[PDB]
Amino acid sequence: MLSPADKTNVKAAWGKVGAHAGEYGAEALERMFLSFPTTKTYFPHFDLSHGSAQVKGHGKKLADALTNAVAHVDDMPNALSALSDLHAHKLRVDPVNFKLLSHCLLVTLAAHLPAEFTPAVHASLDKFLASVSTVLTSKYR
Amino acid sequence: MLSPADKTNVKAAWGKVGAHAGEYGAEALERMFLSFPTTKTYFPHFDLSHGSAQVKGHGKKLADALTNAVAHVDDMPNALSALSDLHAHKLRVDPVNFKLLSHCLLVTLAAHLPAEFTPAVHASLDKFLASVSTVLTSKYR
Amino acid sequence: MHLTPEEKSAVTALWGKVNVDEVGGEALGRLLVVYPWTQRFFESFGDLSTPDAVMGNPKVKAHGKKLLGAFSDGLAHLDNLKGTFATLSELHCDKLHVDPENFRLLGNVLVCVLAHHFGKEFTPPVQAAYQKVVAGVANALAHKYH
Amino acid sequence: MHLTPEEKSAVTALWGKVNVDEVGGEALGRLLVVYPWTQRFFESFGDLSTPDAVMGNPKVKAHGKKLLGAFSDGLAHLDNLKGTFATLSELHCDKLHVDPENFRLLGNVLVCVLAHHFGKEFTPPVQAAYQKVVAGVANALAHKYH
Ligand code: HEM
Ligand code: HEM
Ligand code: HEM
Ligand code: HEM
Repeated sequence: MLSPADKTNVKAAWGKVGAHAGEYGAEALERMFLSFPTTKTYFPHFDLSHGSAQVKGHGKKLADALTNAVAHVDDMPNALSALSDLHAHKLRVDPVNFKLLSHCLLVTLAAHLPAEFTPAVHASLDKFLASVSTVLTSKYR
Repeated sequence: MLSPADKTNVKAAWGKVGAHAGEYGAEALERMFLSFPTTKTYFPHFDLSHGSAQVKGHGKKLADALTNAVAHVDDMPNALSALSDLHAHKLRVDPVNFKLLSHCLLVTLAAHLPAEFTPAVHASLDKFLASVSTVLTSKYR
Repeated sequence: MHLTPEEKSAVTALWGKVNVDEVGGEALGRLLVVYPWTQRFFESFGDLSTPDAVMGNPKVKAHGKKLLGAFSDGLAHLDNLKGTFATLSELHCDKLHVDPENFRLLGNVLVCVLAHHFGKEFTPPVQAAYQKVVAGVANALAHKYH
Repeated sequence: MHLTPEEKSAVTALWGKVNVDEVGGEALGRLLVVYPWTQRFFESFGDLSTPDAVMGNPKVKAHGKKLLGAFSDGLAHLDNLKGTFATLSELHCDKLHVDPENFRLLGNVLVCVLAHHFGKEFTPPVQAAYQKVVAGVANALAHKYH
């Protein structure tokens, strides 16, 4: 599904994110909690207030996983295998929520990547996140 | 994603369907049009009255494709290559509608397969229909 | 909820033939089998290792009877689902932490169970009426999330 | 449609700075690029083969401005979106045959475009207010479907 141009686009955009990846991961989660309050049902043990270190901490792990996914775009099932297991068998997040976080990550990148977020890059990133989401829910049943 | 036992369940249940597949396909469409009226936006060129030859005709083609998928369950992407092309390039049905048709085909099967529609076979059939739907939308972008 | 006189009579007539305990146990069981991530709230129920274990789990049957009983009571108030389920909505959000997507999943499994149970009597128009009702109930249970 | 005073003030302030012409063109074009099956309703628009073709296409720009203009006026009637869009709803159903899922997709692309255009000023709470609005407008447009 990811064409050579999509792959190039994602590496370029994510390259631009660079050291900010963790910051942007936290912002994406916060956007998701505010915009789509039902997703908060999965984090009852967190302080979700603005600036929460728990949210910042989780945002970094999220971003790190995405970084690993980009670096292994051609072998994503293996690189995220343990994360696929974790979501399927322990966290058990309903798959509908992955589309909500993906949208919120897109909005975050848009707000921080003025030059880089072109229509072509937008489309490639959306395809990339759907692919990641698919991998993460692949073992649910 | 489809385990070997899923494949066995689907083959046994579709076997039961047998020559009724066309009838059942037409009924599942009728159920969809009635339960999910937005799906009618894709058929403004059809007579959607009950028992309509166009609906019965489309039901048979629907059933034929699923029979093909069940017969080539281990090679569905290649088996449904043409149909994947046609939905991506011409019909361009929004992916959300595939879940709605899948639900109505399950209801149709349940209503006709009392003995065979056990919890395990239900689960295998739901997985199968999602797989078929994934294949049919895999070339959309 | 807004249904026509025809739709409402069709719902009520079918429901009179339903064994709420049996159907509720079946619908919850199939939910946990068909969409196993929904098992996340029920670890305290014990053995959910296989379909037969789920379907024969007495705590599954007990919970299934309890939620379908509340559903059943809902059918008597089709004109005020929102108000009827307001406090249950709060409870599922604030204390139980149940993603409302689960209510939609249960709704669709319930429709399949009714079709299995009633066969040809579960006609397309009767299905259409129940589809409105289970979407109505899921919407009302989701109404107080924040 | 009901918002908090904070949500409504967030929506109207940012919207005062939006050039409906420019934004409407970008939103429709990105919809056609990112979700190319939506191109099924614009066969007569000509060249949509590449992003750059889509984005420079004058009929896309023109149609963009037209629908965001109608969107814009709806922002002046947030308390009654259903009443505001009833006529356009029937049109989209009975004459245009547009699957209402398309309204939600456009909603989300529009949010991406505002974020792209306004950068850090499009804060998480402002996004949250707009998400409510685009969902309300989408539901208003789907209301007279049958
Ligand atoms: C792009 C999709 C996603 C990625 C890359 C991702 C990745 C991760 C990672 C890296 C962890 C931490 C694992 C560890 O602690 O070692 C995690 C945990 C978690 N994820 Fe996911 N996630 C995704 C989507 C979601 C969604 C959509 C939700 C819920 C709305 C979610 C809910 C959770 C929860 C509840 C935790 C545990 C937090 C804690 O208590 O530490 N995830 N995820
Ligand atoms: C399990 C999913 C599906 C399968 C197996 C399937 C298969 C088919 C087949 C076999 C054809 C005819 C191909 C030909 O003869 O050229 C067809 C046509 C069509 N399909 Fe799909 N379909 C599926 C889902 C859907 C959905 C969800 C919709 C719409 C809600 C849809 C809309 C259409 C339309 C509009 C046509 C053309 C009918 C005509 O004018 O003859 N399909 N489909
Ligand atoms: C139409 C469907 C539903 C209705 C009407 C319903 C109703 C109820 C009722 C009556 C209670 C008891 C509240 C009390 O003790 O005051 C309850 C508890 C609960 N429900 Fe829901 N429910 C529904 C759907 C669901 C679904 C699909 C899930 C999750 C998969 C769920 C999970 C729970 C949990 C975890 C409890 C608490 C169990 C306990 O403490 O024993 N509910 N529900
Ligand atoms: C915020 C959502 C939307 C609003 C307010 C809106 C509004 C409008 C309006 C006012 C017109 C012009 C009618 C006329 O001048 O006679 C129109 C027509 C149309 N709209 Fe919508 N629209 C929306 C979303 C969409 C979307 C997402 C699609 C499909 C992807 C769509 C497809 C069309 C089509 C096909 C036409 C007719 C174009 C032509 O005349 O060639 N609309 N829309």
